[PDB]
This record gives sequence, C-alpha cells and structure tokens, in this order.
Amino acid sequence: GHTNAVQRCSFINKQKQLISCGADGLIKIWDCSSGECLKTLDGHNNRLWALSTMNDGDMIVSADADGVFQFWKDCTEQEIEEEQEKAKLQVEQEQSLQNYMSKGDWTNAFLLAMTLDHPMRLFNVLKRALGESRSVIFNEELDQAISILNDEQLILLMKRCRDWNTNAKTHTIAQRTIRCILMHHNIAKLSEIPGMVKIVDAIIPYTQRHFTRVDNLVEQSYILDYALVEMDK
Amino acid sequence: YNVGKAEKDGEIRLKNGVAMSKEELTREDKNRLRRALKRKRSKASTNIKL
Amino acid sequence: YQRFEQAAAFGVIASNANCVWIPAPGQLITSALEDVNIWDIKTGDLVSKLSDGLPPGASDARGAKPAECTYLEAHKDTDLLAVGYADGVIKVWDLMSKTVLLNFNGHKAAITLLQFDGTGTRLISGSKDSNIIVWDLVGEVGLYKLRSHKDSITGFWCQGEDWLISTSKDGMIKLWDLKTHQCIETHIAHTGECWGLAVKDDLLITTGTDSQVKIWKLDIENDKMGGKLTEMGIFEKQSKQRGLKIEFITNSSDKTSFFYIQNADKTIETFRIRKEEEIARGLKKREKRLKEKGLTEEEIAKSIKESYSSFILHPFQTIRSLYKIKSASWTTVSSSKLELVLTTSSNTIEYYSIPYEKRDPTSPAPLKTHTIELQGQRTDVRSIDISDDNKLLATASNGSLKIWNIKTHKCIRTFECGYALTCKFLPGGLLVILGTRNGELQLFDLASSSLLDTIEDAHDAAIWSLDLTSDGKRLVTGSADKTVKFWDFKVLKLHHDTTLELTDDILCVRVSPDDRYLAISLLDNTVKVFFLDSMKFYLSLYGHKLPVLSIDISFDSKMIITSSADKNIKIWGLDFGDCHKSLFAHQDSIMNVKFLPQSHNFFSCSKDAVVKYWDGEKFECIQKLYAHQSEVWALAVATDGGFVVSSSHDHSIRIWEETSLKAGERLMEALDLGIAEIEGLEAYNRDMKNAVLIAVNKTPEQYIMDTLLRIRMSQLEDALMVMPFSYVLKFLKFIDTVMQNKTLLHSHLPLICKNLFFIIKFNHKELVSQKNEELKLQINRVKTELRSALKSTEDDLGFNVQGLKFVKQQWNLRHNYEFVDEYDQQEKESNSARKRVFGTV
Repeated sequence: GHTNAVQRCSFINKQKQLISCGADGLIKIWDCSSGECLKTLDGHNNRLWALSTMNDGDMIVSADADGVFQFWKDCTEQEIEEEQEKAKLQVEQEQSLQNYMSKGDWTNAFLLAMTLDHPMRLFNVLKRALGESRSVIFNEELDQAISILNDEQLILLMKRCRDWNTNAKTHTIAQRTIRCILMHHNIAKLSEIPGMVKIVDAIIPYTQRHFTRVDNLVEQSYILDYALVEMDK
Repeated sequence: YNVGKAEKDGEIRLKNGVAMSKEELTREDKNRLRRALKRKRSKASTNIKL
Repeated sequence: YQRFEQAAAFGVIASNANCVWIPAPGQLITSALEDVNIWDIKTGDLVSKLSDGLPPGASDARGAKPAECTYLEAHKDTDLLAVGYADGVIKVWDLMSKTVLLNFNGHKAAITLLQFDGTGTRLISGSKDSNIIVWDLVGEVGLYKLRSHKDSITGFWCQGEDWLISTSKDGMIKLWDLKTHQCIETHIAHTGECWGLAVKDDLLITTGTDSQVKIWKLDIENDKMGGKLTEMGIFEKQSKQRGLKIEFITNSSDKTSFFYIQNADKTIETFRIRKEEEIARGLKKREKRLKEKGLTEEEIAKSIKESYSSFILHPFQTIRSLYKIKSASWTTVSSSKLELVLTTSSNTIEYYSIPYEKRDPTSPAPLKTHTIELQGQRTDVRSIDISDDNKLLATASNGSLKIWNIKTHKCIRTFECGYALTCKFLPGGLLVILGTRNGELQLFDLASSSLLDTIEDAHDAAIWSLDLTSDGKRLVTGSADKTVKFWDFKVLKLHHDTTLELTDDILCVRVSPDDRYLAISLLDNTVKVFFLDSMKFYLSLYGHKLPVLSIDISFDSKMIITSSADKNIKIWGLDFGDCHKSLFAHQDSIMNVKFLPQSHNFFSCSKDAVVKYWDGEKFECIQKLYAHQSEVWALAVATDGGFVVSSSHDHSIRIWEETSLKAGERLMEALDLGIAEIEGLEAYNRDMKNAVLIAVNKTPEQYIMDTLLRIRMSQLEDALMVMPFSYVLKFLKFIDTVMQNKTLLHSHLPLICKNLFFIIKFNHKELVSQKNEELKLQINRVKTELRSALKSTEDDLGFNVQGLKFVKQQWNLRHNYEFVDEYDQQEKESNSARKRVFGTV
C-alpha cells in the first residue's frame, strides 16, 4: 500500500499491529492478523528515516528529513471514553424527551428537540402546542424559550420553518414560529447571523403565495353573506 | 428553493417538507421508508470427516 | 413402500435450556431437544418424558426440524410448566396430566426467558426478537407488547404488577410502567452487551461482557422523572468471561442473602450480602485504618465511595466443574449449608452442596453430592453399530464407549477408550472392536466388561474406518497412514497378515457381503475396488469432486453407493463401474449411506440434520426424516432391516421403526351518526335546564371530520353533490358544532372552507327559499367565525412577509455594494441574480 519505499517497520500493540514509515512521508498502521491498513497518519512532507516506539507503541515519534518531529500518542480508549459519555447523555435526553411529550410539558420538550436535532418530534411539539394555544403566540413559557435561542439554534429552527412553509398543509405552524422569532428577538441581530438572509430569501416567496390563497378563501366566504341577504328578503 | 435531500446523513427529508432523523424512527418505520426508497429508485482429512 | 417413524429417542439428559428444580435432593426438569425430561436426582433415573406428539416421519408431521426447547419455567403452587421453543411458540403444560393446555404464538424468534407472575394468572415472555409480551393465562390472549428494545431480551424483573425492569443484548436498562405500556427510564448498563439482571429489595446487580459488575439501587417511587435507577458502585468478579445468570436466595432463619454469577467459563462464583450491622462495623473499622494512615477526611469519604462495593458484597466461594456450565439454579438454602444444581454443555447434571459456618465456607471446595451421567455420553457419538441379534447397540464417543438396549433404551456397560472413530460388533455380538484416532485398536468383551486387547501400533495415524468379513475371522482397517492392514482372529488375539499401501489417505473401507469385493475410498476423490481373495485391482471409480466419506455395497454385490462431501450420491454398477445416477441429495456433506438388507433401497444422512429414505431402482427420495437438530454423525441399519438407528451432534440417539360503500354514501352515514348524538346531547342539556364512537374513542365532531379527510379530493366534490338537501342541513350544523372547537377549526381550516362553499354554491337556490329562522342564525354564526379564523391566518402571513422583507432590505444596505453608475449595477445584479436551466424544444 505504500506509494514509495518503506524505510522503517516496528511492532506495536504486542502481536496485533505493525506500523511502517515510507519515503512518501506517510505512516501507516496495519493489522498483522488480517494484513490491512487500519489507519494512516500524515504529519510530514518528506522522507522519514527514523521511527521510535515506547510502551508497545503507545508513544510513537517520527522525524522528517526536513527536521520535523510528530509526537503521536495513543488515544483510542480516550476517544472511546468520550463517546461512551456522549452516548450516555444522548440516551438520557431521548428518554426525557419522550416522557415530556406524553405529559404535555411542551416548553421543555421543545428545548430537548432542538438539542437532539429531532425534526419530527420538534414539529409535533410546535404543532400540538399550537393546538392548545387556539383554545401570546404559543404560550408564555414556550415563547420565553424561543427568545433565549442562540444564533446556531435560530439558524437551525428557521431552516425547519423554511421547509415546512413549502407545504401548504403545514405552513400554519411555520408562520407562527417565525412570528415568535421576530417578536422576541432584536431584528438587527437576526440580519447579521450568516446564512439567515438566504433562508429568509426562500421563505418570502412561499409566504406571499399562502397570502394570495386564504385571501381568496375570504372572498369566497362572502357567498354566505349573499345567502343571508337573499334569505332575509 | 426546492426541498431536496437532507444535508445531514442521518436525517431523511422528503419533498413534502417532512424531515425525520433516523434516531427518531422506529424500526418498522425505518424498514417502510427503505422500501419506499427502493420503489422510487426502481421507477427511475480431519476437517472433512469430523 | 412402507414408512419409517421415530420409535424412541434417548441419550439426551440436558439440552440447550435452563434447568428447573422442583422440591420433592428432589426432582429436576430438563429440556431434551423437543421433549422435556423429568429426572430424579437421588436415583438418576428418568421419571417422565413430555412429548407433544406428531412423531417425526408421520405424514401429518411437519417437513422441518422440530423446534428445540429454549426455556423452562414451572409455577410451583399451580404445577403448570411453561415451555419455550426455538421458533417462538410458548406452550403451557400440565405436569400432572403431562399434556399441553395453552399454545401461544407471539414471538418470531427463540424464547430467551419466561417468568410467571406472583399470582400465576399472567405470564411474561421475552424472546430473541427483542419483544416482551405479557400473556393472560385465564384469557389465553396477549395483553400488550413492549417493543423499546433493539436486541434479544437477556433478562427482566417484574415482581409486582405495576412496574417492570427489562434488560436486552443492546446493553440497556429500561424501566416499564405496566399501566401505561411505556418505557419510563433508559440507562446504558455496559459499554457492550448486558446479560444478567437480579433485583433484591433496592439492590440491583447487572453483568456485562467483562468481569466488571454494576450495582444499582432501585428507588421505585422516586418520581423525579429520573434517578429511579441510580448506579451504586462497581466490583469485579474473578472470571474475565461474561456472566450469563444471577440468582438470589435468602436463608429464612438468619435473613442471610447469597447470589451467584453463572459465568460463560466452567466457573460459578457465589457471593454473600453483608448485613447492615456488618457494613457499619466495617465502615467504622476501615475509617480508623484510613484515619490511622493519615488521609484527609475528604479523601476518606471519597475512598469509602470508591470502596463502596466491598462493604455490601463478600466473595463466598467458587464452584469449578470439569465441563462448561449451561444453566444453574439454587436448590436449598440453610444455615448449615448451601446447595446448587447445574447443567453442563456436555450432557450431565451436577449437584453441588456447600457447607458453611457464619462468614466463610467450612471446606475449601464445594461437595459434589450427585451426578446423572449413566444414560448419556459426554462427547458426540462418531460411530454406531447394531449387534447381529438386533438387541444391543454399540455407540463410540470421544473418551467413552457406551452400549444400550434397543428395547429398554438403557445403557448396560461403559468403557473408557480413546477418540474412537469406528466401532463394530463381532459375530455373536459378544465383543466389540474400535479404531482410535491415536492409531490404536481396542477390543472389548461384554461379558468380561473389560478391554481384552490393545494393539498400540495398529496404524501410524488415525484408523479412519474398519470393516469385517461376512465370515467374521478377518478384519480390514483403513487409516490416514495410507495403508490397509489385514488381521486375523486366532484363539482371542489379532495377528497382522498383509499390508496394502495406497497413494493417498484412506477415508473408508467396505467389504462386500459376498466377501469378493473390497471397496476403499481415498483422499484423491477416487474409490478403489479390489478382489478380496487375490487383492487384484479391479476398478477405479472417478468423478467425485470432494472425498468419498461412506461406501456401501448392495446385498447382491451389484450396486455400490458412494457418498461424498460434495453433496452428491453416486450409484455404480460393480459389473463395469458405470455410474447409474448421481443424486443431489442433501444441502451439505453426506456422511453415511447404508443399504437396507435384501433390497436396493438405501438411507442417507448429512450435516444438514436430515435423514432421507431413497429408492434404489427408481432413484427417488421416498421420505424425508426431520428429527435431529445438527450434524448426524453416524447411522446404522438392522440385519433384518426392521429399524434404523441415527446419532447426531445433539447427543440424541433416535430409532426409526418400520410401520362496499362509496364516497358520499360514507359521508351520509357519518353525518347521521354524529349529528344524532349532537342532537341528543343538546336535547338532553335543554331538558335538564353510541357504541361505535365509544369503540373508536372519538368525539362526534372528529368522527365526521375524520370521514371527510379520508375522502379523496378528486372524489370529494362528486361525493358532496350526491347528498340530498336534508343532509346539507345536517352538514351545516356539523360545521356549526365544529366552530366551538377552535382546535379542530384551525387544524382543518382549508378543508372546511372548500367543502362549505361548494355545498352552498351547488344548492344555493334551494337554501335561500327556506324560511327557517334557526338556519339563519346558524349561518350567521358560521359566517363570523370563518372570517375571524381566516383573518387570523391571513394576519400572520401579512405580518411575517412584511417583517422578512425588512430583514432583507436592512442587510442589503449594510453588506451590499452599490455602484453609483447605473450601467455597472445592472451587470452586478445580473450575475448575482439566481440562474436556473430549463428545457426548450
């Protein structure tokens, strides 16, 4: 697999693996049992003549012909430790999200949905939270939560509002959420967030169409007026 | 702006604007969506003895 | 043709399932493949056998291998036995009547665990399909399904009705609220798979793949939305392998508690729970030890937390058995002693007794009080033989040879021998001869019950096969040393006579019943036939792609069958070596083929766990026998041909013996129902001052509204025109009723508006004629709210568009370049302007 000559080879992780240095400047970690390149480390731009390993290769040092030292340190368990903690946290958020939706605690479920980036669950929260609102924009507690959103979450939220707005069956959720943003955020800041304008450029054309409709629904509703005036006669 | 494929790999986004992240989806839903994608693509000496 | 059926089955003491001990050392229930055995531990004899019926080989019997039992659970109070099967079928058995009572089919995989509730009226089942289904025995129906898990259910705990804790192979602990049928809490047990789960009071212990073990406190009623399960600490068992099962047992007199961790090695590690006074005594003591060492109080408090597990748990003793352990169960708990029962993978039952005093056991190693090993062989049977009298069956296995009575099915004698590969009776059936893999030839005399003679240098390598002449005075042996050696019986002892050395390894040797032909198989795929009297080479059969494993010559010495690992059976005529036919018999290697005596029909067995009956003249598969679960290593035929004996990798020996409304119409029906109730309640309320809706659980507004949604839009307008007017008045009142429910209105506002206007436009003339004052009020109410609802959505759209346009223009001012010269600006705008490509013709 080396593009050029191999100048050093040493065993690491006891019998399990082997690491080799080549003139191309690429350090390749292979698996002895299967003879396949697990990983490739590229920290040099020249030939590597020397390669030292310490603690079965937990600490690996490679020197470039130019004079550059790359001090590689094993972190496999460290990355595994990090992911396990992330997985543990990721599970707790999901289970808490499911419980909130069942209880109806929308103001909390919305925050969990934004963090996990759950679009379907986020939509249902905004939808059935709106349903209760019919009986300021959404409700006092949830509207406060929308206000606190940072720049990253606003861009994500508006992206969902953009896609929902395209569908005439779901736009009613999109428009109210956008209204809540404009009513509870400094419009100056919203303009400065990078990528907001292009999202807004896509929201406007669909919004006007929905305004052209609904309006036509209103004028058609005047047929009921014509019925009453005829009946009154 | 035409709503197209989801930018994030985990997310699945349909032309109607509905977006579903794969973590959400139940297994039956995952199977169902995969089948729908299939349709949409298609229209377009010791060892031996013992 | 006549038919063959499984007459009897024996040799299996414990199969791949758990073992259930029932107090009278008491009896034991063990799975025997598709049948359940009941053993008596004190005597070691079989008490009874449970078999559903449909014996293998019957026409009504299925054409697939029977589903092996996978879990056993018996409710002691009711004496009902629940048996799980590999195919996902739960059967309820009456122990007294030895019959099936209930047959549940709700799992699509093997059943991994069963658990009777406390009251014995509901049964909870977990299977490899990752589902937990709660069954109602009195109702004989599945109450509900729990489906949060993403892998096989490894263990679960439900001691009360209300809550359930379940574990699965994905490594998750899920806490279920049985009244809601939902998962309340979710935790990651282990970085990999979580296998064992045991709960005692708040104390809860789970095992991972690694020696680490986790302790959790089960605070059921925390009701914080979290923390009902909280990790206590981690302790490490000695065995680095996974822990399969954990089981608590408490001494009634002293309230002492013990548990074991059945490992995937040959070890069971028992552990003891220290009492609270013991724990406080140690906590005080170790704090003094740490305090005397000079550590800070903050450090001491932390180290106590780090050493938390040591206080509650004490290593009690380790049980080491010769074979791999399959399942275990506590038998008796006493102040004097502790007793365990276990089943191994090597087909035995082992009963362990532990005498202890106070903290620690009295004896360094446990006491093995009983074993059940007579009626089973530890290792797979490699070859079998039937005595000429057709009464005694000789079975050879690695490390042991056992002999069984075909009538009584009981083992008579046992002999220790090497890795025996082939075994045959001598005429009169009073002696037996074996060829071991180490190359020796052992002879046993049944009346003596001792090994008569061993030849250490019979062959330089394994003696792969062995056959006898019809006369019974000469012996032929085939070995991997590439030679065939002829031996004589002279009074008994063996004298080598002649050696024939072939080019390649020898896998089988068969001597014709006429004693004229000697068939030999070779590793070079060829079968060499020789004339026995003169040893003159006669024929070279060829064409097999993989080596021939078994050779069998007809009674008339006119047909020879060759079965190979290539999944093919080739029938040849000895007159000229012509291959009459090649049969694609099995889905895997075909190990043994035997001619039925006095006839051309033959049997065949293969690694696919199927024994097939064939027709030697029409070359057609007469019958397929599905009983075995794994490789069928050896087969044997009676001299009369009355029955056939088959042995499998599952240690079982089996004896086969010869015997509508359209759109609009739906809407009209819905209007009649919903408005019937709306009229009813209003009249009921006015005075004060049905089944389908209750079954569907929807309010009348929703039911009609739901029906409107289902109608396709293309059929909607045509559906509405069909209604007579009298339903249009009903339709209007439905809309009026919906108006009060603002939630429904804004949910389906466009649909109501489109339908309402179409109705009015279609029959406007007939509407206006009516002088009904109530109708005038209804439309007036229906009017005002449709406007407000429509204006509400309209106002939202108007606000957002104007606001967004303000966001756009303001950003243009700050971050858009302006060219004062107009002609430059047009060029800039055109390039910045979005460009899309369309087709023309």
